[PDB]
Amino acid sequence: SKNVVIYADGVYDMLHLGHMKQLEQAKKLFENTTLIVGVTSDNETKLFKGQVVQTLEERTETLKHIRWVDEIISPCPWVVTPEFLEKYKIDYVAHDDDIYAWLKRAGKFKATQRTEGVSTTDLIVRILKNYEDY
Amino acid sequence: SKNVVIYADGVYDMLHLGHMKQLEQAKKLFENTTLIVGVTSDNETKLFKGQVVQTLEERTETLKHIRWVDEIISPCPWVVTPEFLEKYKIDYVAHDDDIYAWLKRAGKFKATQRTEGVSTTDLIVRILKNYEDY
Ligand SMILES: OB(O)c1ccccn1
Ligand SMILES: OB(O)c1ccccn1
Repeated sequence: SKNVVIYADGVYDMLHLGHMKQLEQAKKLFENTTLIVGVTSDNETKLFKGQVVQTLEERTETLKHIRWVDEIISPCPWVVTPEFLEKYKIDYVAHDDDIYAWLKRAGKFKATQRTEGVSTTDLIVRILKNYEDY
Repeated sequence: SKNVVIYADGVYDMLHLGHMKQLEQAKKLFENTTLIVGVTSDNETKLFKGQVVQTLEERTETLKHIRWVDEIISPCPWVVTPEFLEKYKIDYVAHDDDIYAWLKRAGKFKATQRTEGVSTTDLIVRILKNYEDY
């Protein structure tokens, strides 16, 4: 019925079918949505998560081509706060399953899923199998 | 003004920013367009072009998430024919610069561009530079 603002965030390094399926799932949680995607900065990613191949600019420019994405916040904050949700009038945070306990308490948490084995790194492995060990 | 059917085709193996930028360019050739994207079959790709990492199903399922894509023909014919254009009411073929001489004669050819250095294979190279030769 009414339009619902959905927020999802992540690194989106080397975007693959698994990311795109997650975004599609967040986008379709309700009939009418605006999906805002938050892309994490290079420094914080490396400091808290580990290695990141593509810069912030590249990760963001790729996401702009995904049909489910309605707005991008780049860089986004590393931690979602209740004031961040207020600022951008966000109704739900979409994320895959506690740092989100407060989101669930407020009724603002919606789960989405991973798809294993569709990743960019996985494809390089399929390339190398064509080259037997001996 | 009027709606214009654009056709672009290719392998779309390991879809990257370079593919997505090409699609965006085809999609925006005119104000109002329908972009049909043709995805080549596995056999013909291997027989005429060479190695292809992802199957037809995977290459197609990824393209479905790109915002510029309005319809996918999967598999598409390896060679575009004047009867193929008639069948799908195609006004222009979008492709990067003769097998397309007849397209240009008919006023149905529109050039688009590559973006070098944005490829999936290129990113694996950036990963490995973190591992000095010695
Ligand atoms: O990819 B992550 O686990 C992450 C980190 C901070 C904010 C959002 N996502
Ligand atoms: O990627 B290709 O050069 C190609 C081959 C046949 C039809 C369309 N594109």
